Amino acid sequence: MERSTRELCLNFTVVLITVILIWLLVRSYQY
Amino acid sequence: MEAAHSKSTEECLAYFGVSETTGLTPDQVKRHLEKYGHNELPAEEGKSLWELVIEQFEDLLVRILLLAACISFVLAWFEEGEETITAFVEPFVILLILIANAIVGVWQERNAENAIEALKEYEPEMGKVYRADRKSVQRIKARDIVPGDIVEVAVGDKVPADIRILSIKSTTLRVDQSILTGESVSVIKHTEPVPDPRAVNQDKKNMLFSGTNIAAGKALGIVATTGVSTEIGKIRDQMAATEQDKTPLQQKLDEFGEQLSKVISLICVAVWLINIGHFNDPVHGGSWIRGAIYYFKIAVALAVAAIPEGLPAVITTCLALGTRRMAKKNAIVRSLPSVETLGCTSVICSDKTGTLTTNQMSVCKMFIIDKVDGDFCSLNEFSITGSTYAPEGEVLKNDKPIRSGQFDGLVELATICALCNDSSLDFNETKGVYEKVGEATETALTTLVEKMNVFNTEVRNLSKVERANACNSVIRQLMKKEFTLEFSRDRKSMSVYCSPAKSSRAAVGNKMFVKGAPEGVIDRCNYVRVGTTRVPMTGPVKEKILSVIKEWGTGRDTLRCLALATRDTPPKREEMVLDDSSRFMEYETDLTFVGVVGMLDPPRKEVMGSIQLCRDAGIRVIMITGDNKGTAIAICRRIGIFGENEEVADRAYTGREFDDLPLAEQREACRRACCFARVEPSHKSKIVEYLQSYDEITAMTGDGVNDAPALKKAEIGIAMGSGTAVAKTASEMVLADDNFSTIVAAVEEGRAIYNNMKQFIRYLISSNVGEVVCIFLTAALGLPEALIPVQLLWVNLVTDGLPATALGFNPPDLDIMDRPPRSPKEPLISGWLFFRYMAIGGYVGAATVGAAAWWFMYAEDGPGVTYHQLTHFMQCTEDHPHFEGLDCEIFEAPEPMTMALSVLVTIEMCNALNSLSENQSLMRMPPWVNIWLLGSICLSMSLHFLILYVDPLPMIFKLKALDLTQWLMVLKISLPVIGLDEILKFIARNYLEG
Amino acid sequence: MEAAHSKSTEECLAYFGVSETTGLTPDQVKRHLEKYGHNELPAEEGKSLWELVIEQFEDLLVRILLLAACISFVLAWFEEGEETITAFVEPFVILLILIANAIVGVWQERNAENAIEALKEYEPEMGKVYRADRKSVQRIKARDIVPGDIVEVAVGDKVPADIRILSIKSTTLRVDQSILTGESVSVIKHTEPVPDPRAVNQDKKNMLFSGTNIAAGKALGIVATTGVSTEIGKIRDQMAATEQDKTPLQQKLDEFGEQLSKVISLICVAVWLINIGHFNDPVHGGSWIRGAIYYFKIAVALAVAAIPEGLPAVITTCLALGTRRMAKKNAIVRSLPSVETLGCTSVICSDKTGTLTTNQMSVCKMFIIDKVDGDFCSLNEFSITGSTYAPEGEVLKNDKPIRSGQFDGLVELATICALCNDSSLDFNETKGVYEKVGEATETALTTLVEKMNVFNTEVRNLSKVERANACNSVIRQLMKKEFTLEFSRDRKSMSVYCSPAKSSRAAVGNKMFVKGAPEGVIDRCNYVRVGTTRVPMTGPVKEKILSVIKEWGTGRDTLRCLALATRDTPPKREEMVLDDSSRFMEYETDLTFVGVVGMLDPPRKEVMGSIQLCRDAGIRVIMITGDNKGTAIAICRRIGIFGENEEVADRAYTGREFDDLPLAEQREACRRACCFARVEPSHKSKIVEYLQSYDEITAMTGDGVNDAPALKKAEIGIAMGSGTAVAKTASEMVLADDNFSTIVAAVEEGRAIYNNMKQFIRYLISSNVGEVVCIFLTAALGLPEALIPVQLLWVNLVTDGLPATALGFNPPDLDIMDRPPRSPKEPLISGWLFFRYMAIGGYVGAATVGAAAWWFMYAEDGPGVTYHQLTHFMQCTEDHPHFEGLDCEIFEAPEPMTMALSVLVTIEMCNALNSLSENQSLMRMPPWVNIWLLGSICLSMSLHFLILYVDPLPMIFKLKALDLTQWLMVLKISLPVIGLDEILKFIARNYLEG
Ligand SMILES: [Mg+2]
Ligand SMILES: [Mg+2]
Ligand SMILES: [Mg+2]
Ligand SMILES: [Mg+2]
Ligand code: NA
Ligand code: NA
Repeated sequence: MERSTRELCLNFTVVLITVILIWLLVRSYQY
Repeated sequence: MEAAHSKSTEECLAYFGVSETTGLTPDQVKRHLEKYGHNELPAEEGKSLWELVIEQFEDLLVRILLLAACISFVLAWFEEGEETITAFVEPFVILLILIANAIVGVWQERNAENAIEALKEYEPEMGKVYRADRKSVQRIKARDIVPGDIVEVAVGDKVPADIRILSIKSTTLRVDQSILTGESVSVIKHTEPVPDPRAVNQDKKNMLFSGTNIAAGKALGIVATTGVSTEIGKIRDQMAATEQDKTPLQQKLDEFGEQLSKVISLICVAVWLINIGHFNDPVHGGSWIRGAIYYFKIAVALAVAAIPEGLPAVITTCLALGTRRMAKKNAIVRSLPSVETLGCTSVICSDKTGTLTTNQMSVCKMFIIDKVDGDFCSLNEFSITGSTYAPEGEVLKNDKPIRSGQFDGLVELATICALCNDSSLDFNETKGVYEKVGEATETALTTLVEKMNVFNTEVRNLSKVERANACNSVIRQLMKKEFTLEFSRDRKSMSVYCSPAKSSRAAVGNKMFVKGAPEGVIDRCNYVRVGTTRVPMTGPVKEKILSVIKEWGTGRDTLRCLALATRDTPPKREEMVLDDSSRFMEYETDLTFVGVVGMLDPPRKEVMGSIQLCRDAGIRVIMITGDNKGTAIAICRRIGIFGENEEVADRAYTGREFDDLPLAEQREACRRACCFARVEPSHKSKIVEYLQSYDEITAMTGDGVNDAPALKKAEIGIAMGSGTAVAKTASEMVLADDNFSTIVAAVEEGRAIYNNMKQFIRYLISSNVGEVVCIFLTAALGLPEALIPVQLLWVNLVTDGLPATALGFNPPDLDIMDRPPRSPKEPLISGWLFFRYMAIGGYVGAATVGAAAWWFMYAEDGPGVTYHQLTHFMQCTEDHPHFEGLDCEIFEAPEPMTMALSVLVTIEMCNALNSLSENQSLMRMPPWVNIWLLGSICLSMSLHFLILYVDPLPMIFKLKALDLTQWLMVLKISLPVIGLDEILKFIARNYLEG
Repeated sequence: MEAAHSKSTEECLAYFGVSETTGLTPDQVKRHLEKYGHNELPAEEGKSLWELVIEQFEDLLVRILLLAACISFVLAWFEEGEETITAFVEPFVILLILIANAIVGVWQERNAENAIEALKEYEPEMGKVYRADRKSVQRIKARDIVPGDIVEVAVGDKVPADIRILSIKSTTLRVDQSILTGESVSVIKHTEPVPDPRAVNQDKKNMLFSGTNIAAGKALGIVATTGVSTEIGKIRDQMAATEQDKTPLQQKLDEFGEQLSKVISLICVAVWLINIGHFNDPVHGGSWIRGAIYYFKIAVALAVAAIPEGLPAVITTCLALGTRRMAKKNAIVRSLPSVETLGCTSVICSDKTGTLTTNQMSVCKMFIIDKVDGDFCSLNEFSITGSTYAPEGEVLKNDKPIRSGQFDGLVELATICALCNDSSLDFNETKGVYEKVGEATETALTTLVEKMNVFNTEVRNLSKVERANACNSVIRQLMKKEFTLEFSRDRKSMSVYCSPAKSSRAAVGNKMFVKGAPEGVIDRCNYVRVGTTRVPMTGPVKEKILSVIKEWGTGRDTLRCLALATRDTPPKREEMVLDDSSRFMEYETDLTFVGVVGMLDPPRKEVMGSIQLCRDAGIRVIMITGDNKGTAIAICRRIGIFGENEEVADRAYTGREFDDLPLAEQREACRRACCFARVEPSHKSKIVEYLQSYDEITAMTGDGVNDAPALKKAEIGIAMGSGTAVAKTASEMVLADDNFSTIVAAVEEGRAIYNNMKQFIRYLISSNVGEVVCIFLTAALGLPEALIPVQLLWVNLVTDGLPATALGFNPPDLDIMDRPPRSPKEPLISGWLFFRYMAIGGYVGAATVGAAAWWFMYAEDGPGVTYHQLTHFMQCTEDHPHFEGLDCEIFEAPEPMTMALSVLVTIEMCNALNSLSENQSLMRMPPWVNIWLLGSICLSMSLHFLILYVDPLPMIFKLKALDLTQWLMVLKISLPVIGLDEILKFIARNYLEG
């Protein structure tokens, strides 16, 4: 079975997402 | 139902409305299934993603840091309301970095719990029920049992649900209720009703409680209650934490990690203390409030990033992954802590038949008496072709096929085989193959007769199904098997009494047929049948028979052969008492030898090499066989347990011979004994005992009920996948395929797993040491903070996020099975290992602060250039008769910080490659061996460049993108970590071999 | 050049090298043309298609919506990531939709720009230049002017480039530099050099700045700078946003949309707000947070389509396409706000000559004295044939052609005409027609002499060019025009002083020739020439003359006729002072009457009807003419300004008469006056002013310099296309053809455009109120959402995309020119109108949620069928003792959604057909009247069918293709909108007429 690849994608998106929410969140106080 | 013990057997059959012959009907099945539900416990809720993240944010330090970052932001307004942006954004950064650093943890624990759980998937609980579909027994999932259907249980079975005893098929029934009643001793049962309905469990001696074991016998019964209604199900809604023990590895790891936790904390308070003389400084609003807070944050942050967190979790994660791998290879890990032990295995006692061999029983050879004349003794040897239970083959004499029917000796021979049999053949249609119905020994016998056809009966005009027992049927047509004097180990044989079919008034026409070990059967022979005649058993005749038996049992086929005999004048049908086994040998005397069948079950192909592998691994294998001492030794030679020519007189014992030794000598025997033949069930236990008294870690095979004691006794209990449920529950591991080779694989997995755990540890511990020598080296030498809280916690989120978890996919190390078994005494982290940890750790730390100091002291093509006294960077605003064209505000340049970060991260990816093998060079174990890791290195470097080039990010992160030259410097400063560890590896490899 | 003001006249002529007689050479032309560039400003770039798209992607709402559409999806893969397909594609469709939304937006603003800039194409800036090509003046594009060439400017001209004054032809030169200098008063200019080169514009009194007007005079000069080097050019690189005003109508509309916006906001966050007790539904994964997001998406997805964004832009759309049509009908709209006014036009003051008439001047009739005997007085009346300026026609007496040279009176008559003349004729070869060279009045006179030929000179043997001035030349061969005492309105006449040719010693031979209004000319006569004789002027003679003049001026030809007289004994050549006009009448006395020329300029054919059309529109027409009172009234009667018989004693005033009224009486005179004769320039302003005092919207024609003030005062200033550029810059609209009829057409268009503006509004507002009550009705009756966001925004992209824009092609309404002028006071959206918007609006919404309700409550041939309590669909999974064979998951059926959408869309097409006329029935105004809209209907339905039938689509859109029967239900539910509006229309049309 091995959910191996799902493990690297999820840990690539959790640090992708929280960086996207940094671009976003910084600008909602910039304006 | 309710109080089914109080009711009578019929009152129960009635209540549900079913006969103990029909079983349930597909209707009632679906009805009960809906009225009652599946036979199981309620699949518990569990926990939510939301909840676990919250529970993560319950750390003092986590709270502390986050609270102090709120206060220092709330004091970013009062003294000088200047430009903030980043000073507001910091708190929101931290809590998001932390959030994502906790989410990752859930993924780990989910993954952990998952694999562990997913093992039960490999070994589901079954049951024997009678239903409407077919007439015979149907094996099903226990969860698919409806309270009401008829159940059958036998020796070694686990009770699928609460049953009311219908009919005891054996003469006595015994049950191990230990799991519930507590009582170790097996309790007897009956089929009568128990009076008091207000009675207790121990009193319900007509009931069988789900989760109990059948110690001895066979019984029929009707399901009373299932699910939570069960006497066991009503106790599993009691205790939630039915496991409170720590494997001595986690215990030592929680000890070590706790030692770091303490030191890390001290030199974490130290950082906040060696900065008191800077609480007052202007750059902190000139207040002991903001002063003691800008360093308090640094303190708590370092601590949060450097305290080795879920160190126990590393074992949990590692056991998780090992587990699934072992199961993939047909090694079902019952008990988790066992795996740790599995590595340290030093002895394996395996059974021969079925584990070392296939148990694909077939008769190869057989002889009868040809001609006897004083000293002249000729044998009629035959070979039979085809090793499958299939009645397809031929009987050859001197390499030419013959008609066995044309040999009177063979007619009797085949007669005895068909009538001394309790097993038979069955042609499967779905599979399209013939298969056994009873013991393999007896089934091989059945097949023999079907090939011989001593009566030239038809075969080709018979369906594949009728073929199955054709010639056997015929043989039974002639004689009437009256009764059987079954086998006993005390005499090593068995017999049947038979009367002719076509006989009215016969006083002398009854015959006894004997089958058993050659040894004793031959001794109870005074006549040697010659075709149809009979002569006296001379000494020479007995000699010729024996030598051929010896030949075959010692040959390169190591055959297990049986002697066949008849008694022509059997004692009176009445003089015979069919109770005491002690009188059977007395009836089975005054015999006429007929012939001998030699039969074969070949060793598994793999066994040969698997054994060799254990030799290499320094693991002693001990064979335990039911063959005689002769054949037993032969087999050991044949499979490499013994050399071709080496001496074995003191390395192979029979049960008897063992018992004849005094206790001191028996202990002595086990230190070098490799073969045991014809033993008693008790011997397994004693052998283990002795083995333990030498500090050996033992793996012991078993599959029977009387195996349980020794299995529980052993360090690694190994039950056969096809064995008793009693055996399995008492063992720490189950062989899916019953294969000895599998056990050897399992051990290799133990070693391997132990190594991967070391990989993870080295990487975490070392990276954290560096994480601390960094922030301490800057505080000590008074240097400008090379990394700020947000940067450190980010680096933390990447390191312990991608490469670390990608280490979970490290291939097995090399020397793995060329080492002696590890001692379960040796400590986890050795002194050398700790030196290794410090060296590397300390080096990354110094390499980080030196990366920052490179942009100042030795600043090439960049500002600063303050070769000296970069140390005292506080007396810049005030005491500036030392500044030369240098702005004080440069100590806040986003370049040194970007140096530090851009080196620490790179050095971690390097260190990750160092953690492929525990000792083996990257030239002997190339980096592209773990592609997962290599992919993780890419993603990590993706994130770094992005946090540096996407304009909003580098700003809030206090970072500025670096030039190609400075990147080359990063490499020129990181890459020597590979070389350092490489040196250390070469020292650990060539100077400290083990 | 540089600082040409500091340089002398020659220093400039030199610097470029050109004589102020030669002008520039084709070589020098091409050269400077490349060395300097075309005389104009650098065409601005503006922005790019994509660059503006992004700008639209900046809304609070577009952000918020396009955010919580990805927040929702991230909480979809990572919280409970089940089967998604549509869940991922939704956000990636919202943006795709929004992209195609802006594309329409930008397209419309492009089209709005195009029409606007395309107006300057109609009225190109010209210049008068002297060059090498020809000897006379050359009229060219101002852009084709190279700094260096010689420029001539005159009264009423725009200065084409920055010019250095060479030579002032008139006696003084006045210039209106208001536009740059800010000084309102006209400044005098000179040809001398201004000292300081570092001086200011206001001081450069020898310069003429491009963009300025010649207030009075004529001058010659040389171009210094052009393009961006200009003193105006360097200022046009200053302000880009010069639209710092908005019509009181735009505001009245932005105010209304702002109100709706506010209400659309309230009943939008009330939709989400009232939906809290549904945040925890199982289909929401039971999440306060997931529920908030989902309903929060609906709220904002409303706003984005519900709030009317481009209302202020719709006004502009209209004006754009209105202006364009107007210009196509020869009415160039200088001022954009003006169009809105143009509708409300209540009064038009038009000049007669050239605007009401063709100004195709020609002499029809003429008389001279036949015989006088005391009380007997006979006239010699003649008619001339041919109304063209062509010298081709014949002089009849009593319908019989005669030889005019045979009548002495006529000889002198023609002499006076040829010598009291400053104009002449010219035969054009290209056109092959004769054309005037000077004032029409005078040229018509030249034509008369050419037709008469009082000397029987040759004609036929002369080229078509020599014929032009033949006889005229002859008459000049006889007399020598010494000087002329030019015309002054204070005496209504003019004269020349002539000496004979071959005659030196003739102190008694010189004559004075007078021509002017019969009135005063006749009164300064004491003799009446009879052929070659003279007699005294008696009372009866004067009476015969005057009666004939009256007859002609009042007849069905309304001739404007002049009297021709001579002074036989003129005062001495020296006794006369030629400076003061006051002394001229004194000279022109003691005269001999010769004869009278009666001349015609016919009224334009269309004028007649146009006036009628004005009567119908409730718009009053005021004729201003230079004729005497009598003829003026005559003309008015003749063109229908007055009734054939009606009394007009108080509706016609002369300049004089008006001035003799006191101020209060004057104001009174304007309220009913319709004819003004012989007025001063000032009377235009005063008239306007009084008309303003009655709240009239006045249109005022003008063409001369002294017209500017009144043109600026009037609400609609209308300059003639053939007039001074000063009049044009002062006015709001230019008559390409100078046709009075064109003005009327311009007003009609004004009314029409207001209507189309009404159309657009109704449709937009209404459809939107619908789009809201739809989503509020389903949220208030708690129904299963009739529409989802992706559906809504799709409908929005179509509705405000194809039908809405196609309405811009609506033909003009019907009662358009039969009502009285709209008051600029009455509001845009009236009470009745609002009620009309709500009705249709609130209806389509009801019909959309009903369309879904029908698939449930009244569900025919379809599932649901839940007659009641479809309301509480949330308590279906939980409280299901009410369900009867109904799967709860039906509330997410792809059918009720396909109803709502498939209904809303069809009702919008219907509503668009309601928006063909503001009040007129589809039977009075057939739907096949706007083919473009009809075409938009097809395409809109083409997209709808396709989004239901091409498999990828209906899936992503939560839609299933419906059956022909259910389509009939759609119709049976949409089409009653047609009827509803039709009802309301019939109400306004028959009950609230106006
Ligand atoms: Mg760490
Ligand atoms: Mg066995
Ligand atoms: Mg809309
Ligand atoms: Mg005029
Ligand atoms: Na054990
Ligand atoms: Na005006």
